[PDB]
Amino acid sequence: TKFYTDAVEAVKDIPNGATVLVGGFGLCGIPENLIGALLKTGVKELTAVSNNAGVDNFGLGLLLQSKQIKRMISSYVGENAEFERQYLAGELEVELTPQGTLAERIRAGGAGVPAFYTSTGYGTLVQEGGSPIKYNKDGSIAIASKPREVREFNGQHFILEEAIRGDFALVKAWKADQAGNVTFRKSARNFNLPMCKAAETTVVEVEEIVDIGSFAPEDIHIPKIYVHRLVKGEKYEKRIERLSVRNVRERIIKRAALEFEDGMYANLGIGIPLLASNFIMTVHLQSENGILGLGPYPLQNEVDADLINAGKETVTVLPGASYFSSDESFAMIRGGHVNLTMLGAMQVSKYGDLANWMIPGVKGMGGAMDLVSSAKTKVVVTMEHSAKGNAHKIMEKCTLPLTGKQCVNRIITEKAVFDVDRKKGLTLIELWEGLTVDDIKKSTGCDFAVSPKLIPMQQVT
Amino acid sequence: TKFYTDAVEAVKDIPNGATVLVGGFGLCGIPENLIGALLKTGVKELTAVSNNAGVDNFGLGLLLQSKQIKRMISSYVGENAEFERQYLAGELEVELTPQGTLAERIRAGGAGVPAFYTSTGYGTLVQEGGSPIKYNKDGSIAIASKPREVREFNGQHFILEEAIRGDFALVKAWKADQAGNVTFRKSARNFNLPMCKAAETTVVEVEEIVDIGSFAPEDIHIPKIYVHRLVKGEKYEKRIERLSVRVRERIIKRAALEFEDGMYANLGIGIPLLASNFISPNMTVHLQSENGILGLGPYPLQNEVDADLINAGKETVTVLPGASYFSSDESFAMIRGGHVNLTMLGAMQVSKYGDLANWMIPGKLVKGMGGAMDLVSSAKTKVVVTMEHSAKGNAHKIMEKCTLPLTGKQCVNRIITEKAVFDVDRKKGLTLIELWEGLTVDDIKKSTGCDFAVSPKLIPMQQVT
Ligand SMILES: [Cl-]
Repeated sequence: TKFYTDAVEAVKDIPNGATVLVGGFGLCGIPENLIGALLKTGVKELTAVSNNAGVDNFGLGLLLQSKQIKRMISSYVGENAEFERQYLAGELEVELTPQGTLAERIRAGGAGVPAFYTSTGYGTLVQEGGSPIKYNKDGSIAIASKPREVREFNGQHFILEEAIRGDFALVKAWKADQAGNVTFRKSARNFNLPMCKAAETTVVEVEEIVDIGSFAPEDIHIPKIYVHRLVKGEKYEKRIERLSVRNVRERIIKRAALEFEDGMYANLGIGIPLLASNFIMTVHLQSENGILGLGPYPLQNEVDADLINAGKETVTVLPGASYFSSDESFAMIRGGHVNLTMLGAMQVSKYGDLANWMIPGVKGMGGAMDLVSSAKTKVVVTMEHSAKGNAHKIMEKCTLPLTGKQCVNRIITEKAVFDVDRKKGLTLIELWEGLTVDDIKKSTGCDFAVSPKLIPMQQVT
Repeated sequence: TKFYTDAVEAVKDIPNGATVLVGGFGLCGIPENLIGALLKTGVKELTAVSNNAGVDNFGLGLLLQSKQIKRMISSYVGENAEFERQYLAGELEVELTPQGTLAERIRAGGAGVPAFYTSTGYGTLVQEGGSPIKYNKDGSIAIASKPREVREFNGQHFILEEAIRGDFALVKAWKADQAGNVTFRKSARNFNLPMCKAAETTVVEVEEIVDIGSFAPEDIHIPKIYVHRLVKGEKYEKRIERLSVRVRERIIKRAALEFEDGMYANLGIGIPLLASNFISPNMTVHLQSENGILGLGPYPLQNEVDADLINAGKETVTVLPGASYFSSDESFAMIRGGHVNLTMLGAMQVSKYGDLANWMIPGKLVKGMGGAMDLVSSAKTKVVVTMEHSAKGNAHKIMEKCTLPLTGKQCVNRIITEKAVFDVDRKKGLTLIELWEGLTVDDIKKSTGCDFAVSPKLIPMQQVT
């Protein structure tokens, strides 16, 4: 490891057109000093591999403001208006990549694995290709995504994804020792850790340099072999994107709450599912940005920029919580270790296809495709029954882009609960009291079985 | 996590024929109490996925003695004569699996990845098929391995490997908290960590159970989500397989000059490791160990000996300041990714274009390849062979084509013997660059099984000071 005092000296040899991996999830664990140094060098035409686009004026957004980025590879690019303008104008190329795929592709690039198979994205636009990566200024398509190859293993379909490597990685960490060993704080680890292993030249900024021996050797998150250049960051702003401090929907929330079992591991999406946790039993909440054991929103003095949920909100953790990297988080999710994934949806098909990431009128799929990728995890959709004008949301075939094929196991609406089977279809198992089966029939765009043991829809006390 | 007070209760439902992942590297980080519990249940016809099989009379070796294992999936037999015997005799099935492949296939099994590509094993019996899985009584092959698919990426050839999962995993860890989070000590982590993630039911034995809060949340090695059953081990013997307590010299003193300041190196048993003793205090070289250590130091004094800290040769070792520990999947990610600068190792044969044979002699040496196929798998890592020039009877070790099974094709960059140093080009062959003083080129021609170029700048063989 070579130590630098001046962040610019550490990045001055990045050539124009370089591929650069940039750590962070939202504004959590972003290499703000190294980004600042690139603003000074003015290096341009970059391909940035970055999970998100920061915000307009921070993180990766700063490099968009200066027009130093040509292309991005990312999983979710919302909350950045500059990004949107450039992309729509044909000034920016963008490959939206499932978050778990992004993490594993980066890992593969550090591990000597050129390609691997994953369930994530099978049956979606990721597999099919053809999505706009770049527009022209007149609104025509300049560059479209390529398909992914499909192969069956053990009776299930998977797609082939290839390793990502960079010329450089810009990584944020918490502490380094004088040998160059590095550690990460709370949920700021995320993509920083795997990105440390996947570039020709890795540049790490830390908040503090400590004596050799300050770490237990077992608790070094990134060994020095991966840390080519190290700089102590001059300034840390501790910016917080979303400061979070402590009837149709309530009906859904109060039924969704009854899906929780004692000892359960769950991942809860933004909105109704997370609100359902307030009504919970020991239930361990997982966060795809690398947390197990999420707790309630903080009191003001518990607020910490290094600890957010997947919705980018400030959060807390409970006793016996753990933190881990984005590649590890999605290994946990893709391997079916989470018992229950609960999420919102725009549409669900008769056999359990899910559309919940794109409305043709673009932000990216985030971790949604990974979350529904394993048959071992129960996937429960919580949504209002029908859209505007009693337009069907549950129907024969989705009309909106798929998150996953045949992946939903249960649907909870304000009117009904359905069990879903890939081969057998839908079964109505609960019915909001007062409603009839014919009411459900009129608000549902496909047939369903009615359970002999049908009951009024349950509500958490 | 479900907690148990009796190890047998934790494992009573393993059925005959089950596939069981078993933690450990030699005798380091082995689940000795869970192995004891299986001795009591008598479960049989197992397929045991484990790097090694302990020693004859400890670790997984105990389950070979009791004939409870049908097939081993392993990287190296090591110093277990009974393992070696049962395999050669046709009593035991063994899939000799490159150690980094083993580790990655297990990781894949926990991570939702059914298959992936690796260069490890390309151009060898692993890729080609024909690795003996079961022998006949007469030494012919009853069951041969099947070929692995080959695919080219980025101008290099790779092979397809498939995920490994178990019905059960038997894992040794150091501490668990009352929530079921688990940590590992020193180099006892090895395969235990990825095996935790890759079975239908994971059973972890620990030395201590501690309060929730005993761990920093950043420093939990295996989060509780992976730990289905937890027991505190009743007995820990802290056994040590190999107590190492603090012309060949010519090879060692030349090999010592391969070291550069700042270098990361992986040094094989024997000559390469002995060369590290001649590294100047003015130079910084960091030694990596494939069982999950970075920063190996000298052999320990008695009071420094620790059963949780051994090198790849299974010798008790120490570490230097600023060392780190990591799992076997991470260790081989480090190696296959080309992060190590120098791999130095011995060989039985090397071809003129850099093919290496160092793992098998049909009907004689059948212990496995360990991590050697992985260690020579990256074009970013320099590979130096250190070996005696000729074999018994002046039989050639350097030749046009190896006669023994390959560890790797066109992977060696330099050969150091007591007589010569050769640079190796995969297209142009060998160039004699140094010659031991007193020897002539004809001396080399007589003791070498192929032709070679002689450098215009040939110098006498150098020796470290
Ligand atoms: Cl070994």
